[PDB]
Amino acid sequence: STGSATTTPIDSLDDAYITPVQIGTPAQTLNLDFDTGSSDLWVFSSETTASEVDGQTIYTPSKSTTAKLLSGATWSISYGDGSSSSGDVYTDTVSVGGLTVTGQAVESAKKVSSSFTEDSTIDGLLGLAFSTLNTVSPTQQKTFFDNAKASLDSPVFTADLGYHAPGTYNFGFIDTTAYTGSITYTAVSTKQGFWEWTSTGYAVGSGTFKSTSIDGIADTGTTLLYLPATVVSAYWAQVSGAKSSSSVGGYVFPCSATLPSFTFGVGSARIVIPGDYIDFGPISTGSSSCFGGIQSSAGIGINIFGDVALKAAFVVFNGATTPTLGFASK
Ligand SMILES: NCc1ccc(C(F)(F)F)cc1
Repeated sequence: STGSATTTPIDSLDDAYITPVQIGTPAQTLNLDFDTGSSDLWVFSSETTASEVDGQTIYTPSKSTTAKLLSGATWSISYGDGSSSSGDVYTDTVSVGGLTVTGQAVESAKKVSSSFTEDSTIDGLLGLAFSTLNTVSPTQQKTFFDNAKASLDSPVFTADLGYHAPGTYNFGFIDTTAYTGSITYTAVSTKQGFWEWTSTGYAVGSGTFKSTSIDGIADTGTTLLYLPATVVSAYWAQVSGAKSSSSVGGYVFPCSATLPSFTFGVGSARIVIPGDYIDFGPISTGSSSCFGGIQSSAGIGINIFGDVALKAAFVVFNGATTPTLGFASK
């Protein structure tokens, strides 16, 4: 079997992408953020503290005939930006784009951080990293992808994120009309539970390609591209007037500047990120300083190939017994 679902930016800057997901019987449709950097499926629910909910659609397990409380199970998660949420666990039926899994763990948020509360467009997260990162205790739970794997035609899913436009998440097949050229596959390490891979180098604008190994993760749940300080400094040095700002918390640049592209290596292939993808607009309404889409990973401890990078490519998440990541131009 297969599934296919459209994913849509939540705002004009592509800060995140939401995909409709059907939970329960009869279906309750929630807009979830598909996150290849985490492994929990959690949703705002009828159990979320009422002051912590500001316009989100909530999952109501009492109205689902297929929902079963997973007795004793709890979950607690903290993201790399300091966001947090926690609660109890139901199992229910979950469908994405026609692909249905029965008995999927659905983690009902009793408490959510203020970050999620103030984002009315995101009803929850659907984690697509490896199940070793799932936070359910004492019985760790499997991701949606892991539960769907056996019934999928191929154990893959693909991310085709759009630039200021809708895109597609496909499960179980590779749409050969969605990319140009060939797909370049590269090895994945699962040792930290992420889709972790090694980029073969980079180039700034039309400069020479620097061959150098950049270890990092493929993370649809992270907006920006976080790379080592040396790479980020070489990028921003090509933008007139760019500087790292302590009060803003990263590199900013004059909104009047035009940005060079950024190229990253995948084995022998090259993925080019257009300079327009790196513009995240004014740091405040009316400001002439704009925020950069490429920032240093120094404070984070891991390099993150977020949406800025992934939306320049067609990306295959191959969950075969030896997992790989495939990249193609599009
Ligand atoms: N989008 C999920 C996510 C967020 C942060 C991290 C960090 F910071 F731990 F690398 C990993 C994964």
